[PDB]
Amino acid sequence: SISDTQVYIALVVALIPGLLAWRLATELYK
Amino acid sequence: IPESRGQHVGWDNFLSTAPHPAGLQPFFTGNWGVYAQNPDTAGHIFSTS
Amino acid sequence: LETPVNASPLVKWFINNLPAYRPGLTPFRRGLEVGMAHGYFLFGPFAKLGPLRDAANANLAGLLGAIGLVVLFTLALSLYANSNPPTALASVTVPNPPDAFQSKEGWNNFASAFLIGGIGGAVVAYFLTSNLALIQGLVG
Amino acid sequence: LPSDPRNREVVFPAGRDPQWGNLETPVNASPLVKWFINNLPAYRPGLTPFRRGLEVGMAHGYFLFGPFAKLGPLRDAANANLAGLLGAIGLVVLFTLALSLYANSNPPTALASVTVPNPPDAFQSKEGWNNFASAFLIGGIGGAVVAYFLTSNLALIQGLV
Amino acid sequence: IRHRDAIISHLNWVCIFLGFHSFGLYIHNDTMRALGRPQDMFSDTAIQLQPVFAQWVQNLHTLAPGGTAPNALEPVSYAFGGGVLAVGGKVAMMPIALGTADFLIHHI
Amino acid sequence: ASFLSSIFVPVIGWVVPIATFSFLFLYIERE
Amino acid sequence: ASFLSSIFVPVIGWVVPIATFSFLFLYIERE
Amino acid sequence: FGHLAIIFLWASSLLFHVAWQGNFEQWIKDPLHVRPIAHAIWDPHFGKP
Ligand code: CLA
Ligand code: CLA
Ligand code: CLA
Ligand code: CLA
Ligand code: CLA
Ligand SMILES: CC1=C(/C=C/C(C)=C/C=C/C(C)=C/C=C/C=C(C)/C=C/C=C(C)/C=C/C2=C(C)CCCC2(C)C)C(C)(C)CCC1
Ligand SMILES: CC1=C(/C=C/C(C)=C/C=C/C(C)=C/C=C/C=C(C)/C=C/C=C(C)/C=C/C2=C(C)CCCC2(C)C)C(C)(C)CCC1
Ligand SMILES: CC1=C(/C=C/C(C)=C/C=C/C(C)=C/C=C/C=C(C)/C=C/C=C(C)/C=C/C2=C(C)CCCC2(C)C)C(C)(C)CCC1
Repeated sequence: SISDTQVYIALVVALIPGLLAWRLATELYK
Repeated sequence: IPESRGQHVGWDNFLSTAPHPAGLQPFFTGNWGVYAQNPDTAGHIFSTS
Repeated sequence: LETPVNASPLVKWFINNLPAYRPGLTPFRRGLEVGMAHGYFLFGPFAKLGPLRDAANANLAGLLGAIGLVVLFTLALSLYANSNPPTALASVTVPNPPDAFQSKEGWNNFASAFLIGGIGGAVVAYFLTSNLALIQGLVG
Repeated sequence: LPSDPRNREVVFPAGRDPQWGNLETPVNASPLVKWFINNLPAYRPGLTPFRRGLEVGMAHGYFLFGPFAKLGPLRDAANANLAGLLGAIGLVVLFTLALSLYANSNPPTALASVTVPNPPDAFQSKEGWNNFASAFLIGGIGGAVVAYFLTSNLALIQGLV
Repeated sequence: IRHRDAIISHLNWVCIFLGFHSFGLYIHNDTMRALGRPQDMFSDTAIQLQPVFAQWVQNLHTLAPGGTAPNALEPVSYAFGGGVLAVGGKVAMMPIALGTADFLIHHI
Repeated sequence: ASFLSSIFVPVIGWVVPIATFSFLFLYIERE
Repeated sequence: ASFLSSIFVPVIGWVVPIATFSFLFLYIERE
Repeated sequence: FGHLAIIFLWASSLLFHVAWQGNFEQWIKDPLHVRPIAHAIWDPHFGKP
């Protein structure tokens, strides 16, 4: 499989849409 | 009566041990003569088996 | 209407002496006896009916389960507290509410003492069921 | 990443009075941060002053089991976790003094920042700070026992989960 | 008709109480066998639910000849006790033994 | 790194609905 | 009787300054 | 744009759960008998059989 290191890169990169999804879903109103 | 037969029954083991090997099944079925089976004989040395 | 179940004086005397309704108690004191009571028996169905009930850690399976569900109730008390709760009812067996169950501040005091008592009630049930032969040597 | 979008700003001043010494920044008034700080148990609406110090004591008494038990002098012995329990309980008591010492000195009134628009009204009286101090000792000792109970058998909870 | 709210809502509770504690013991046993946990089931082997109050009444109606009705010879039927009465090869009636599966389906 | 299943699945099983439902219940019941 | 070091040194190390400083802080801040 | 970005986040978990938990490189060697793998089970409620 993939290495143990590469899983943590995928988790940190996944915070970038996780932050932007929180910005879009709150710009669309409450 | 179990202490009379050399058989210790205290607060620790009275919920585990039964006074009769029949054990309350002849009570509700009406076969109460099981409770009057083989008594302590005429050679019963007290507090022994 | 009015029956010998909702209004017999044996039952009126009982329900007016539960810690939810006993007069003259701080809401910390009310949640303290309610917590210790409900933390005591809820050790029961986790320890002797749980998934690891035959193992050597059977009573510890019941301790972490019962503590871990008092924490779930304590959230639900604080969820009911923080929701601006409506004022409590007054039945035919209890003519008045205990006056600490209408403010948000009073349910928060009730919520914490449930957690303090509910954990302690589960630990003492873990202490008494793991030390059965201790007690029956202190008795016989 | 244009915000409103080529325009406008965020450092509008505090309460629209620029002559006050404070500003509204994305660390001051971003509504996830303002919602967080207003709902810590020091600041949450609807709490007894005994109720406020009860959560604050359970939180601060919890992690202070940590650095004593894993960095203290007895950290290789059989009493490695009991040395962290007596150090954590022994230092909540040093904080229970400092709360009672602060409370009895006729303490000043609490501030009102920009992320928290009011002090929680229980922090202006000597009797108010004393209930916060009595709760902190109860919750601080209890919060260190439950840290002692979990870490002393880490193999057991992981097997029981 | 005065207390018809007390009749229905106390009957509404029992229908709900019997729904979980009788049918949910099948859903419990569906899941424990599917999860490969046969020792956690409500069966004759793992967790007994023996019908004590109907295993007792069969033992009274088995022992009624000679006892509480001395004039009979065999019981009122062989469904309670007695023996196996074969007619040719096929069984006419055999003693019906109640167990854990018979506890669940009588409470369904 | 298969131990991340032990820390993401209980959070999504337990912590995610508890944090969501306790937010939504206090949001729908908000004057 | 060398065990008196175990009971005088922690009192003078811990208890004596805690009792002194908590008296003096409440005395200098006293209207 | 919100429903469109669910689709790419969905299709990325198909790639990641196969690269990390599936047997794609073992499936290249013989696709006619090697049986593919979607993801892995972490279920605490499982019994040992
Ligand atoms: C002159 C007075 C004095 C005395 C008697 C001590 C005594 C001690 N220090 Mg020390 N220390 C002192 C001054 C003093 N210190 C000063 C001035 C400093 C600042 C430079 C330090 C900084 C220091 C550090 C950084 C550390 C010590 C540690 C220790 C302990 C080493 C033995 C051991 O393994 O702990 C075994 C015993 C325990 C782990 C716990 C014992 C129980 C505690 C002390 C109190 C329990 C509750 C108490 C009864 C009530 C509340 C406390 C009370 C004072 C209000 C020992 C208790 C070590 C230690 O363990 O600290 C906790 C440590 O890490 N000291
Ligand atoms: C998808 C999320 C999820 C996860 C990760 C689990 C995980 C588990 N379930 Mg489960 N369950 C779930 C969903 C989930 N469940 C759902 C949706 C249902 C409803 C159908 C159930 C119904 C269910 C039952 C009926 C039972 C379990 C049980 C178990 C445990 C089996 C392992 C064992 O032997 O326990 C060993 C571990 C313990 C006995 C105690 C562990 C410590 C507990 C979990 C918490 C301790 C305190 C905690 C840290 C703080 C408070 C709790 C917090 C959530 C607020 C395991 C922890 C069994 C069990 O033991 O439950 C307690 C059990 O009897 N589950
Ligand atoms: C399979 C289909 C089905 C099911 C499940 C039900 C269920 C129910 N009907 Mg019903 N009904 C049905 C078909 C069904 N009906 C049909 C086809 C008709 C048309 C004529 C009716 C007409 C009808 C009427 C007219 C009445 C009912 C009533 C009832 C209730 C009886 C109480 C009870 O047993 O609840 C207990 C629940 C169960 C037995 C379901 C099993 C649930 C398990 C045990 C627990 C759930 C698992 C888990 C914990 C879930 C959480 C997971 C988590 C992740 C969310 C219950 C809600 C009566 C009622 O409400 O009064 C009591 C009533 O008056 N129904
Ligand atoms: C929507 C897409 C999606 C779905 C359904 C799943 C499904 C699953 N993942 Mg996975 N995953 C995905 C994308 C997805 N993955 C991506 C992109 C990554 C890289 C960051 C991962 C990284 C990952 C790890 C590291 C692990 C899982 C695990 C799991 C399993 C348990 C659930 C869990 O703990 O989630 C874990 C969730 C995350 C780590 C973060 C979620 C990331 C996506 C992008 C969020 C999507 C949110 C969604 C769009 C919101 C809409 C909700 C909808 C109801 C409207 C399950 C098979 C666990 C497993 O295999 O257990 C055996 C496990 O350990 N996933
Ligand atoms: C000022 C004089 C003085 C000084 C500096 C010391 C110094 C010391 N003594 Mg000692 N001692 C003295 C006089 C003095 N002694 C006298 C007169 C007695 C007889 C009562 C003792 C009996 C004594 C015992 C029994 C022990 C010590 C111990 C110690 C050591 C640790 C400190 C301690 O616990 O104090 C202990 C202090 C007392 C028991 C009482 C103090 C008595 C004097 C008269 C008080 C002086 C106060 C001073 C004048 C106030 C001014 C303060 C200044 C800053 C302005 C240290 C070497 C301990 C030791 O050796 O540990 C290894 C120990 O066990 N001492
Ligand atoms: C720091 C660090 C770390 C950590 C991190 C983490 C742990 C992460 C996680 C991750 C995660 C946790 C992620 C998340 C994500 C999320 C997402 C990505 C989301 C998405 C969503 C969406 C898409 C949305 C949508 C929507 C909208 C838009 C609207 C409304 C509706 C809805 C909601 C549906 C590690 C360890 C690695 C390493 C070291 C460093
Ligand atoms: C029989 C009967 C009845 C009754 C029932 C019930 C009601 C029961 C219950 C019971 C129970 C349910 C009990 C409980 C108890 C409890 C207890 C006994 C506990 C104890 C505890 C403790 C002691 C704790 C402590 C602590 C704390 C609090 C905290 C800290 C820690 C500690 C641990 C120290 C009735 C009347 C209805 C009817 C008739 C019959
Ligand atoms: C913001 C944030 C953060 C931070 C956070 C933290 C880190 C926290 C901490 C945490 C902690 C700090 C925790 C705590 C908790 C607590 C607890 C868990 C407690 C418990 C307690 C108890 C359970 C006790 C009880 C008791 C009492 C009270 C009395 C009597 C006795 C007893 C024992 C019963 C992070 C970084 C993530 C990132 C970003 C965001």
